[PDB]
Order: sequence, then structure tokens, then C-alpha cells
Amino acid sequence: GLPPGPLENSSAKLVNDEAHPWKPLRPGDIRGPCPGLNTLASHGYLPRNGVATPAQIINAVQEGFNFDNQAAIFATYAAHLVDGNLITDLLSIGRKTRLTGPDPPPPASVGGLNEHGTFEGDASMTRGDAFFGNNHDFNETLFEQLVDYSNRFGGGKYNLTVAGELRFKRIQDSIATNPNFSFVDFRFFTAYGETTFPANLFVDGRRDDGQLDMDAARSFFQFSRMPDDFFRAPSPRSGTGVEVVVQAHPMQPGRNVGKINSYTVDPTSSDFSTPCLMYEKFVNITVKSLYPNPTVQLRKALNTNLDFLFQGVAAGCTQVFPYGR
Ligand code: HEM
Ligand SMILES: *[C@@H]1O[C@H](CO)[C@@H](O)[C@H](O)[C@H]1NC(C)=O
Ligand SMILES: *[C@@H]1O[C@H](CO)[C@@H](O)[C@H](O)[C@H]1NC(C)=O
Ligand SMILES: *[C@@H]1O[C@H](CO)[C@@H](O)[C@H](O)[C@H]1NC(C)=O
Ligand SMILES: *[C@@H]1O[C@H](CO)[C@@H](O)[C@H](O)[C@H]1NC(C)=O
Ligand SMILES: *[C@@H]1O[C@H](CO)[C@@H](O)[C@H](O)[C@H]1NC(C)=O
Ligand SMILES: [Cl-]
Ligand SMILES: [Mg+2]
Repeated sequence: GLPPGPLENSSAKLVNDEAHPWKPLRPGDIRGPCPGLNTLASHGYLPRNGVATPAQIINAVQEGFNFDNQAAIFATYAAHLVDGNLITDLLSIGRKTRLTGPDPPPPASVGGLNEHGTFEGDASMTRGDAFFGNNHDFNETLFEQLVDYSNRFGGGKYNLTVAGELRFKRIQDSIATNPNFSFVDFRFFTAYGETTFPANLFVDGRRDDGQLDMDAARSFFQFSRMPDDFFRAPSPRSGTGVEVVVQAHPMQPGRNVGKINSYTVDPTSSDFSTPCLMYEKFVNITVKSLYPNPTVQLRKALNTNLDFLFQGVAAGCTQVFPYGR
């Protein structure tokens, strides 16, 4: 199917409703590193087993949280290109699963959102770096640090000021302890945007005040559960206020170089001054390296999904064509 369009009616409304009750996980149900998608699956906005099509994902993030259409399209097709099965049109929101169907040849992994270094990456707020053994499960110690930062910088609530301080703390902790820490290109962008999402999308839409309480935060981050009577945001949004987060502690993209405390700036990386380069490298390097010489049906599926990806790219960038026109 085609990428869904924007919501026809984007008002705040009850999304924890009779048709979308929270249910616990059944054996085989998949949850991953994204509390948004996890919550949508656990309320039946997505299939409850955590395997979905790109169209299902885009519809769910819009309907359940009022995620904006362009952001939804870019994120979903990016994730699907690197982590999903392009023939079956299925993506796991967590671990690799036989439920996404017969795999393409190596080097494509079809690893789901749990695949480290494609979409998922280091210095997540409530998930540990892959180097430490688990990049997807809720981590209580890290959440308690989020609570502490909310107490210190947000009067007990999570807001953009808290995001700015916590984003930097997690980067500095990974620099100090993860000798494989990578913070370039696609991850450099998503790591900043994601810190705004709890303030923009987990705050009840009747308030929309950017101040997320810790009971709601835990419900989403740990239990994939909307608060009782949760209303979605009152208009479409994703990363608004990311400038506040960056401004708090501006960083350059880089990586540790096989040792702790060796953060080395990467001049080949995109940064916020070159957003089109982030798109071009994602396609020319990341996607192309997974599918260097695709067969007929895969080449077609790649080109279709790459066209959809480009719909999510901000105006002013030129589309690139790794497999011709
Ligand atoms: C539109 C499709 C979406 C996809 C494919 C997606 C995928 C992901 C992935 C792979 C991560 C892991 C990045 C990392 O920390 O390593 C992530 C993080 C995150 N996503 Fe999503 N996401 C989407 C939409 C949303 C929405 C709508 C929300 C909120 C309603 C949300 C909230 C978050 C948050 C808070 C994190 C950071 C978790 C943390 O650092 O502890 N995402 N997302
Ligand atoms: C849009 O949705 C809101 C909340 O569900 C509702 O009050 C309003 O009547 C809707 N608008 C239309 C034109 O149906
Ligand atoms: C280490 O970093 C490289 C990229 O620099 C990545 O491919 C690899 O998966 C990382 N592994 C872990 C466990 O962090
Ligand atoms: C959670 O994160 C902490 C702090 O980085 C880490 O020491 C711990 O091993 C992680 N995992 C669990 C299961 O607590
Ligand atoms: C975060 O909350 C604190 C305490 O209420 C406040 O000083 C700060 O201005 C807030 N920041 C935002 C962006 O709301
Ligand atoms: C991506 O590849 C296209 C040719 O298909 C080229 O014009 C463009 O400059 C490349 N961009 C990067 C960042 O490599
Ligand atoms: Cl929209
Ligand atoms: Mg991560």
C-alpha cells in the first residue's frame, strides 16, 4: 500500500478507549526499543504481536499519538528499509523473527528494530547501549536517572530542559564507558529528536504543556501502557523543541575509537547543518550496503520504498537513486 496521508481530523481525543485496551504480552509478542510503537502494539493500534506493515505503523502513530505525517513516513520507511522485509512488507518492532517471512540474502539482516547500528543506537534514555548486552529492554536504573534529571531540571516533570541535560549525560556516560560508542549520521539526528517525544507526545493532549509526569512516563517507557483516560496530542507533531535540547549542550558527530574516552569527531558525518546529506548517506551507503546487487523483485521493492522514504524528506533535498530510475 501507499503511505497513508495526514489525519482528516487531528483534534485531541481519547485514545485509551474501548476499542484499544491495554493487554499484557502473550508468548511470542514482540516489543522493542521504541516506547511509542510498543504502546501502540499493546493497545492494538498495531498488531499485538509487534509485527506490522509500514502503512499500519504510519496509521497507528498518527491515530494513537498524533505523530505528524512527514515524520511518520520518514521514520517508518527508514526503519523498514534497514530492518524490515521488503518482499513481505513486514517489520518487527523488536527482535528478529521468522514472522517477517523468508529472508533476503546477506548482508541484509532483516533484524527488526532491535538491530543495532541501523536505526537503533547508543545513548538511549531508558535502554542500554548494545555493547552492554541489551539495547531494547526497559532499564530501571536508567529510568531512575531520568526521574532524577526530571527532579533536578523539570520540577519533577520531564520537559525540554530535562531532555537537554539528560541527552548530554547519556552521551558523556557512553563516551566514558562504551569503547564502541557511535554517534554519527542517522543516530546523531534521531538521538536528539527522540528526547522531545515524551514532552510532545506522551503529555495528555488536553494539557499539551510539555510537562510529562513520572507516573505517565513509567507507564509508557516500562509497560507500553497509556494512562487511564489518555488523550492524544491536540495537533500533529514530532520533534518540536529539539533546538532547545541541542542548544543546551551542542555536540559534534563522532565515535569512540576502540577505547573509552576517545571521542573523535567524524567530518564525513552529516550534522544539523547538512540534513540532506543525512538522507543521501542513508540511501547511498546504509541501504545500498545491505542490498548491493538485488535481484529483480527486491530491486523493485527497494525502489518503491525509497520513493516513499523521499516523501518524508523535508523540502529542498534532491532524491537519490542507488538502483537507477
Ligand atoms: C513512526 C515510526 C517510529 C519508528 C519506526 C520508531 C523507532 C524507534 C527506534 C528504533 C528507536 C530506538 C532508538 C534508540 O534509542 O536507540 C526509537 C526510540 C524512541 N521512540 Fe520511536 N519510532 C517511531 C515513532 C515514535 C513515536 C510516535 C513515539 C512517541 C509517541 C516514539 C517515541 C520514542 C522514544 C521516546 C524513543 C527513545 C527511547 C529511549 O531513548 O529510551 N517513537 N524509536
Ligand atoms: C473531530 O474530532 C473531535 C474529537 O473526536 C470531534 O469533537 C469533532 O466533532 C470532530 N470533527 C468532525 C468534523 O467530525
Ligand atoms: C560496534 O560499532 C560498530 C560500528 O562502529 C557496529 O557495527 C557494531 O555493531 C557495534 N557493536 C556493539 C555491540 O556496539
Ligand atoms: C541497566 O543500566 C545500568 C546502568 O548503565 C547497567 O549497569 C545495568 O547492567 C543495566 N541492566 C540491568 C538489567 O539493570
Ligand atoms: C522545565 O521545568 C522547569 C521547572 O518547572 C522550568 O524551570 C523550565 O523552564 C521547564 N522547561 C520547559 C521547556 O518547559
Ligand atoms: C548519492 O549517489 C548519487 C548518485 O546516485 C550522487 O549524485 C550523490 O552525490 C550521492 N551522495 C552521497 C552523499 O554520496
Ligand atoms: Cl501530519
Ligand atoms: Mg538505543
